[PDB]
Amino acid sequence: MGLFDRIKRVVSSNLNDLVNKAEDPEKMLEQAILEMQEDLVQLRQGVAQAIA
Amino acid sequence: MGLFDRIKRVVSSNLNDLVNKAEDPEKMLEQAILEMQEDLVQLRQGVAQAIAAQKRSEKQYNDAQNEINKWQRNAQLALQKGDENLARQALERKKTYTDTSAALKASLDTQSTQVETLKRNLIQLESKISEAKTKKEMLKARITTAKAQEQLQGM
Amino acid sequence: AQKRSEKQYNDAQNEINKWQRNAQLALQKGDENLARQALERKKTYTDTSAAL
Amino acid sequence: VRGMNTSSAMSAFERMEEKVLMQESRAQALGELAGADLETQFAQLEGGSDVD
Amino acid sequence: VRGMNTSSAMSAFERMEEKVLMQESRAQALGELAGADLETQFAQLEGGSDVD
Amino acid sequence: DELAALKAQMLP
Repeated sequence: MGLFDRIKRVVSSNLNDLVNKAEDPEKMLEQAILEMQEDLVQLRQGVAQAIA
Repeated sequence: MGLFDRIKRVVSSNLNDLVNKAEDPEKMLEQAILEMQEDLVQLRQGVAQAIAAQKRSEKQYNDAQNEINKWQRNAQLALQKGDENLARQALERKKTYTDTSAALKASLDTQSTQVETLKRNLIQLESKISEAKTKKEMLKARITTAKAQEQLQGM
Repeated sequence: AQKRSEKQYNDAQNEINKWQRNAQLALQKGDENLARQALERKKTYTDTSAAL
Repeated sequence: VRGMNTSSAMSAFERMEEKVLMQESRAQALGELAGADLETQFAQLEGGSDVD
Repeated sequence: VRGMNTSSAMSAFERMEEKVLMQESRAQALGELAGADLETQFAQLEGGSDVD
Repeated sequence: DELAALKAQMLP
């Protein structure tokens, strides 16, 4: 029972540390921008295959 | 007897030390919000699978009906042909399929009711998470003011 | 935080107005189902706005 | 012809089962989006406009 | 539905209640201290009279 | 009740 309580505290501490460290508006958006474009390309390839 | 009582006291003391470290609301709240959404997604995925399973069952049921129709056509063809043997095979296939279809339909109806109940539950769950999200902003505002007061109090 | 809350409150009012427009549209449409969804949304939002 | 435990026959059956299951899974996710009133309402508005 | 301690919803509510009560109490205590210092309050009243 | 209100609005 004690371990479960400890895990929640550890998770909360880890989560709090994690959000602050990785929260950059410019960096996150750029990565996201690259990802959506890549996804679109994959979709386009599938469409091309269907066309083929 | 004494040892058991002592263990409970030790556990309580240990619990008190642990909660204080994780007492702050913001770290716990953010984790909880992430967790409920994940739980909802898992529930949704399970529901989707169940819905897909029902669709597959319906497709199978539809296929069985089509199969029965095909068998019926063969039976009709057999009569035109005049061969008794062809007709006999078709009849046996129709009876087993009908029984299977009836069982599937009954199962589907029970499943459908459960899905409808699940959908209603999902909507309620969706409403609850939104309310929680709104609460954090309200919680944040009061907390910030309290922190400011402590600094003011010292002066 | 207060400004954000005010913005959220303003957004909620705008959201309610949008919902009201949909409800008005539903009456013109003549479909009962569209109207029902709008009404539920308005009540919860009003309570939240009052609390805020 | 047999549809026996042959290597080619087994693969086709498994593949057939997977695609059908995938389509059903996709439909269920799609259905939730479809269920919402706003999506349905937009289509109705478009149809009236198209007729005019 | 169970709303057990392990579930996230139950945990959030208990922590929030303790924090909210404690925060409010601290603010109230600060106000009480201000009330105790009558001279400071008197000075503000004098300033208001001067402004008038 | 909402349905009844909607119905009332609909008649004019």
